[PDB]
Amino acid sequence: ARYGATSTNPAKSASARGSYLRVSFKNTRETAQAINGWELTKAQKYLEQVLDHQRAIPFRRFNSSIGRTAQGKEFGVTKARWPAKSVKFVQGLLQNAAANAEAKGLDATKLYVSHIQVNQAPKQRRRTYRAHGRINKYESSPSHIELVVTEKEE
Amino acid sequence: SHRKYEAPRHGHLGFLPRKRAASIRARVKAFPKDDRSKPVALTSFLGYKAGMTTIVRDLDRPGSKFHKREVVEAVTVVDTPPVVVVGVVGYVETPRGLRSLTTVWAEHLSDEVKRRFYKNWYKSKKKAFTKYSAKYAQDGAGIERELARIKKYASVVRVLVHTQIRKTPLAQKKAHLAEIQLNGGSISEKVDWAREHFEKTVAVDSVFEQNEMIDAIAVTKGHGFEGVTHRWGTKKLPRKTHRGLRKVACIGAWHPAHVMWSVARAGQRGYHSRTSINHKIYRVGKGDDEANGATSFDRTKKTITPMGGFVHYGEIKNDFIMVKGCIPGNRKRIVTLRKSLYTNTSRKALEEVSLKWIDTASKFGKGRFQTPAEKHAFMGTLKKDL
RNA sequence: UUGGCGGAAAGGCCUUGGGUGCUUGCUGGCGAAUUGCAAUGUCAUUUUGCGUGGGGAUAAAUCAUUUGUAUACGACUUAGA
RNA sequence: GCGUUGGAUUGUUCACCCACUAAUAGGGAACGUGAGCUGGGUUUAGACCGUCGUGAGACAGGUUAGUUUUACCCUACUGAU
RNA sequence: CUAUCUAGCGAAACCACAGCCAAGGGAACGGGCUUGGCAGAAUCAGCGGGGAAAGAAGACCCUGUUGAGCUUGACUCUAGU
RNA sequence: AGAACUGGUACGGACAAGGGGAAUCUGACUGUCUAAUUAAAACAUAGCAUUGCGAUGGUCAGAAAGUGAUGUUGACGCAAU
RNA sequence: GUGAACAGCCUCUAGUUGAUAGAAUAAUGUAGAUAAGGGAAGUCGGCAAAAUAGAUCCGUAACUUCGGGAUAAGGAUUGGC
RNA sequence: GCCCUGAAAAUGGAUGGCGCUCAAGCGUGUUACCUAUACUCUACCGUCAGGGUUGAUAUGAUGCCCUGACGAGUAGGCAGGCGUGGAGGUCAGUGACGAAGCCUAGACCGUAAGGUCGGGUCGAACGGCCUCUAGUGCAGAUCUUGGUGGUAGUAGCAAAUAUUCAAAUGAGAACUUUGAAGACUGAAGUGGGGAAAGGUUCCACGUCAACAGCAGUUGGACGUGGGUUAGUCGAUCCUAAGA
RNA sequence: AGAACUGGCGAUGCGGGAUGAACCGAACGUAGAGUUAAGGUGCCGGAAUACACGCUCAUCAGACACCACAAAAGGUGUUAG
RNA sequence: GUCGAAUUUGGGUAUAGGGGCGAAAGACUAAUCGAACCAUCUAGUAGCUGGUUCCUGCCGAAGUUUCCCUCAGGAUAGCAG
RNA sequence: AUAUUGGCGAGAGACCGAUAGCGAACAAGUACAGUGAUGGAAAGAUGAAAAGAACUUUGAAAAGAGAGUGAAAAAGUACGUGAAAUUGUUGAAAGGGAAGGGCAUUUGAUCAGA
Ligand code: MET
Ligand SMILES: [K+]
Ligand SMILES: [Mg+2]
Ligand SMILES: [Mg+2]
Ligand SMILES: [Mg+2]
Ligand SMILES: [Mg+2]
Ligand SMILES: [Mg+2]
Ligand SMILES: [Mg+2]
Ligand SMILES: [Mg+2]
Ligand SMILES: [Mg+2]
Ligand SMILES: [Mg+2]
Ligand SMILES: [Mg+2]
Ligand SMILES: [Mg+2]
Ligand SMILES: [Mg+2]
Ligand SMILES: [Mg+2]
Ligand SMILES: [Mg+2]
Ligand SMILES: [Mg+2]
Ligand SMILES: [Mg+2]
Ligand SMILES: [Mg+2]
Ligand SMILES: [Mg+2]
Ligand SMILES: [Mg+2]
Ligand SMILES: [Mg+2]
Ligand SMILES: [Mg+2]
Ligand SMILES: [Mg+2]
Ligand SMILES: [Mg+2]
Ligand SMILES: [Mg+2]
Ligand SMILES: [Mg+2]
Ligand SMILES: [Mg+2]
Ligand SMILES: [Mg+2]
Ligand SMILES: [Mg+2]
Ligand SMILES: [Mg+2]
Ligand SMILES: [Mg+2]
Ligand SMILES: [Mg+2]
Ligand SMILES: [Mg+2]
Ligand SMILES: [Mg+2]
Ligand SMILES: [Mg+2]
Ligand SMILES: [Mg+2]
Ligand SMILES: [Mg+2]
Ligand SMILES: [Mg+2]
Ligand SMILES: [Mg+2]
Ligand SMILES: [Mg+2]
Ligand SMILES: [Mg+2]
Ligand SMILES: [Mg+2]
Ligand SMILES: [Mg+2]
Ligand SMILES: [Mg+2]
Ligand SMILES: [Mg+2]
Ligand SMILES: [Mg+2]
Ligand SMILES: [Mg+2]
Ligand SMILES: [Mg+2]
Ligand SMILES: [Mg+2]
Ligand SMILES: [Mg+2]
Ligand SMILES: [Mg+2]
Ligand SMILES: [Mg+2]
Ligand SMILES: [Mg+2]
Ligand SMILES: [Mg+2]
Ligand SMILES: [Mg+2]
Ligand SMILES: [Mg+2]
Ligand SMILES: [Mg+2]
Ligand SMILES: [Mg+2]
Ligand SMILES: [Mg+2]
Ligand SMILES: [Mg+2]
Ligand SMILES: [Mg+2]
Ligand SMILES: [Mg+2]
Ligand SMILES: [Mg+2]
Ligand SMILES: [Mg+2]
Ligand SMILES: [Mg+2]
Ligand SMILES: [Mg+2]
Ligand SMILES: [Mg+2]
Ligand SMILES: [Mg+2]
Ligand SMILES: [Mg+2]
Ligand SMILES: [Mg+2]
Ligand SMILES: [Mg+2]
Ligand SMILES: [Mg+2]
Ligand SMILES: [Mg+2]
Ligand SMILES: [Mg+2]
Ligand SMILES: [Mg+2]
Ligand SMILES: [Mg+2]
Ligand SMILES: [Mg+2]
Ligand SMILES: [Mg+2]
Ligand SMILES: [Mg+2]
Ligand SMILES: [Mg+2]
Ligand SMILES: [Mg+2]
Ligand SMILES: [Mg+2]
Ligand SMILES: [Mg+2]
Ligand SMILES: [Mg+2]
Repeated sequence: ARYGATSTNPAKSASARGSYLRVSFKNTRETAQAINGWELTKAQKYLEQVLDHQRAIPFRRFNSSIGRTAQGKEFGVTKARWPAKSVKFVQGLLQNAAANAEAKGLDATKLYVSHIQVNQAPKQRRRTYRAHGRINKYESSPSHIELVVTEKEE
Repeated sequence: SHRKYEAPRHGHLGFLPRKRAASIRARVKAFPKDDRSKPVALTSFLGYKAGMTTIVRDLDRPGSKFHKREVVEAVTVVDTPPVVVVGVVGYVETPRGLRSLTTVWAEHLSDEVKRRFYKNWYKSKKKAFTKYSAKYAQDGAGIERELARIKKYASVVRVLVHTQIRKTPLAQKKAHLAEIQLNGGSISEKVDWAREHFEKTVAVDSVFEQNEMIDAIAVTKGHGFEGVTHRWGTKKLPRKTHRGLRKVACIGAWHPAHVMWSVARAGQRGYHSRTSINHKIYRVGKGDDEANGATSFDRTKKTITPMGGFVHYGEIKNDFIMVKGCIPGNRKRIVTLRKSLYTNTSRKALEEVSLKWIDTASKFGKGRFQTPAEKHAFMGTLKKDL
């Protein structure tokens, strides 16, 4: 365990994580922030729509010179994308968390994504070859993803 | 050091910024000065540019080399079905300019103009003006009170009119709504004219007449992002130029250490609002009048529409205004024709033009025949027909 | 409550009639203390939330699809029970 | 305010002439402007000549050949959300 | 075919801190200082004015009691003869 | 090689494939070089001329040698210009 | 096969279908083209491009070291049957 | 005297700005007022100087105390101190009931170098004082090594004509396999063999974490194995320039 | 660009000269109060839109030394001799 | 440009650093050439550039004299502790 | 009797404590580079003991969630502690062309002493 800072009830919580996942850390952070706080079923439907290009993931921090689309309007932004790999990883982790909630006996209808955090995994290093016999790094930026879904209560 | 060879600057700095117009309908920013002895009349009209054709007419210009001779001239056709008056707006004057005090709408509005108040008409409940129409419940006391306010105030009176876009061949189906100033005396009678014309059509022949100079206000054809060479007419750089030649070589001196607003830059070309003045009306023709394209010299019973229809527009079925030359905007675009803001007496205006012949050959190619009957007579019998 | 006036940003001004409260215009009766020798010694207006009563109304926009009078992408301009 | 040119020779600035013109005014902006160009000249290395030097070599003397790199950042500007 | 938008992949140069101007004075050409002008989130495509932009401890010039290539009856020597 | 006929007078129908002329400077020519900014008029060249040398020799090597290149050579040669 | 041809172009045997892709079609680019009238006025300079081009027949100047120049220049013809 | 003409330069701009006209301008005179780290008084810190006080409990005579004046500072000198690794002594010092280290807009002491404490983490050593010793204190040196950013999900992954449909496999197919189609190399080949070089890349099976700058079930990848058979082909022998 | 005497800046903060190494004032331990220096007191901006006598009207007024410029020559402008 | 002979080229071989090789450019001699590469002398020397690590307290300068193959340095006296 | 950075065997240190100390605490003159002469690294630490996570569930799988071992998993072989740069989430606050600082106080949060 030892997730990031959470303030929810562990007994009404279910966790899931994936480490050293070879997916863009920036895209995955945007994808996670897109569903942070959402109900679990709503977030899963939204991620499916994103995969289908019906809705977009709004890029808020890692968004310089990316591109503009009308699908960011519902989030009040102009810069949004469809990071399919990040969505696949995040929804696999969401399915795992839903399975863990079911094993714990938690009400699936009351589940919402109470915590989701993506941070940088150690880089996987490759080399690209440059003009005049130069060699530059060609590294990946993989992600550690974690999330916990909790029952909505009062 | 100095420029070393003088040249006029490229482009006009008074048409800045070369940005997209905020609306596809160009605003009328000035109406003719009000003469309050004339009867109440619209100062402008709304039409749709259909296309151009050519005419032949005898030139009346004493002292000219072509006096009493035949000149071929280009003309623009604007499909102008009658506009429906659906409201009146009162304008009071303030130390901060003109200000709309109140607007009084007609009791019944057509679906054409109702669509203008809707982004999604197909899935809406069409509730627009449903409660407003209740102000005409028994005697229209609220409507009369608002009209009384407009009479008591509102040194400027404009009518709200909308096009009958359904009478045009356009697929838009959404009417264009605009304010037209009411010139003529007695703001009280301006309001009376507007109220009496609520829900009623006004034809272009009641606003404009033959030989009249008018102004065309329209958004020009759009061309997207354009380089300096065509956006501003700058000189093409030599073929030897590295990094491209369709550019401006020096976009500024070292000081001021900034690119200046006056330097030609690449950007949006076209889709600009333009008000072009002094276009002479060559015809005020009527759709219900067959032989629209006929003259007293031709007598061939034909409409203004070219063979095969106006290219990308269709057939003219309504009243139409034929103006000399060309006007801003492309075919199918809404244009506003307004009366001239001054009294031009230059023998170019005040010239009475009588068309001898209007071209109705196909504009979809090198049209050879004015009418299908003429094509029949020239070609003889064909295999399919004739 | 009667009526009128006010459009420059009127949102206020004037006025009619009655009801009811106060009146320090004048003359009385009772009360005040202990906040302790002062402590702003809390009296204004500015938004919002929520509850309780009463009145009122019963939409759109965006995405997706479509159009090309538009257009790098956004945007624009069209259509669709 | 508005315009102030087209050319022959010359890398040329300068000059000079032809010609048109209303006029062919003078200048600045890091002697504006090379990640705008070009590279004819000056001003690397090759080579030739003249003069000079014993020589290696010198020459505001002449001649010929001689790689013109990068913007995706910020601002400015042009357009666009 | 790019550029452009998307999926995936994903560097580098550069970086005191940074980034709107006018004038002043100032190491005599400010992004910062002084006085004014002003100044509203987050941005996209271009762009080549500026960042006295980047690239390299100037290669021209001078200094050094720092060299090296080359030349000569410079000084002092030397293989050979 | 020729003749007739034929066609929107097309026809080396795509492909493939010299622009030419009057001159000047310069190097005779073919050839060669600064690989990675100079292909040139620079270098070489045939031709011409000069020089040394008859071998216990000329020219040139080697630290030295009972050592070498020219020389498996001999002036129509070798060596140096 | 065409064609003088191991040229260019198409095909047989054999081999490959490997270069990150999808959507749009702005500017500016890279590569490839066209262009009315004029025809080097552009430019340091015809740079770049265009023009010419194969074959057959005719015709071919100055100059020349008599060998060339020379495809000189300049013309005509070309398919199919 | 004041004012005006004389009095023309380049981004828009400067009595500092606004603005000011019996001035908020100019000349002059009289007051009042504003405020420097200056002056006056006081307190406190330090320094320097001159003194008092071993007459005891009274352990701090380098101490305590009295008096007066003074305090800017680069280069630089000197002095008193703070901190680090190790050493002799001592506190019969701290400590698995938690040493050291580390984190801590929590507290306390010092002018400061720093010191101390609380909390969290942690796991095995460490500290105060008197002295001794030095490889003893970093912001720089285009410093060294390592690590990490903004740039930036950006530049870009655009030469070599070109791919498409279906099925199979597979969790997953633009890229694997089969079939169908469309194309190309067009015999001076994108064909079939070799020399040099490489060294197992050959082939089969399994197999996809990494590599194949997308992908991948595929591979010159990964894991395990199989495979190169000579009297006649070469080397071996000969001599070449030469060693 | 070079000397003389002194005072300064370098090495120096502080108040004033908007701004500035050097000018004016004043040199600096930490604070409190008072008074001042130079400079100021319409507003920025702390402090009299103070008092008093005059002068000046500028279609480029003028507005505090260093200091950020102006001359000869002129004017029934106006003022005083 | 050249393309049948001063042709192109494989392998073998020879020439090795003040040496080679050069149809000659100081060209080439393993991305190194106006003297290759490798190791050592070597931590070469530098009057020249850069950096030079804790606090507080007190005092606190010089750019001047003379001499120097001296003028970016030093000795000397002066200023300072 | 004198010398001895080589070899062999020993005993020591006011030496260094993994960027230090030999280049090499470790399969170091190794991997790797160069035609060659030569050049030449990086790289130590779970825990007392693997007791190295049986079993269940989701997933194609890697892994995740549990369960368990252990004194500790805030020791899971990417392993003692685990700083900084840089980063994610959460919380708080501020934000008209930088930000940061000094004096002074308002406000919010937080806290010592009596
Ligand atoms: C003088 O011209 C100096 N810049 C050096 C010239 S050599 C190209
Ligand atoms: K040299
Ligand atoms: Mg941007
Ligand atoms: Mg881009
Ligand atoms: Mg590359
Ligand atoms: Mg390479
Ligand atoms: Mg000019
Ligand atoms: Mg035009
Ligand atoms: Mg070029
Ligand atoms: Mg047409
Ligand atoms: Mg210049
Ligand atoms: Mg420039
Ligand atoms: Mg340049
Ligand atoms: Mg230039
Ligand atoms: Mg040149
Ligand atoms: Mg030269
Ligand atoms: Mg001579
Ligand atoms: Mg400025
Ligand atoms: Mg200045
Ligand atoms: Mg700057
Ligand atoms: Mg300011
Ligand atoms: Mg650019
Ligand atoms: Mg620039
Ligand atoms: Mg230098
Ligand atoms: Mg140098
Ligand atoms: Mg000297
Ligand atoms: Mg020497
Ligand atoms: Mg030649
Ligand atoms: Mg030949
Ligand atoms: Mg040749
Ligand atoms: Mg070369
Ligand atoms: Mg060349
Ligand atoms: Mg020669
Ligand atoms: Mg043949
Ligand atoms: Mg043409
Ligand atoms: Mg033509
Ligand atoms: Mg011609
Ligand atoms: Mg010319
Ligand atoms: Mg010209
Ligand atoms: Mg010329
Ligand atoms: Mg050419
Ligand atoms: Mg000839
Ligand atoms: Mg010919
Ligand atoms: Mg003042
Ligand atoms: Mg005065
Ligand atoms: Mg004493
Ligand atoms: Mg001091
Ligand atoms: Mg030590
Ligand atoms: Mg501890
Ligand atoms: Mg902290
Ligand atoms: Mg332990
Ligand atoms: Mg040290
Ligand atoms: Mg450091
Ligand atoms: Mg330092
Ligand atoms: Mg550094
Ligand atoms: Mg580094
Ligand atoms: Mg990109
Ligand atoms: Mg590319
Ligand atoms: Mg390709
Ligand atoms: Mg296939
Ligand atoms: Mg081909
Ligand atoms: Mg082919
Ligand atoms: Mg294989
Ligand atoms: Mg890949
Ligand atoms: Mg992959
Ligand atoms: Mg294998
Ligand atoms: Mg044999
Ligand atoms: Mg001087
Ligand atoms: Mg100094
Ligand atoms: Mg001073
Ligand atoms: Mg001043
Ligand atoms: Mg004081
Ligand atoms: Mg004040
Ligand atoms: Mg005078
Ligand atoms: Mg030379
Ligand atoms: Mg040293
Ligand atoms: Mg002192
Ligand atoms: Mg001497
Ligand atoms: Mg110096
Ligand atoms: Mg080591
Ligand atoms: Mg470790
Ligand atoms: Mg522990
Ligand atoms: Mg750890
Ligand atoms: Mg951190
Ligand atoms: Mg902004």
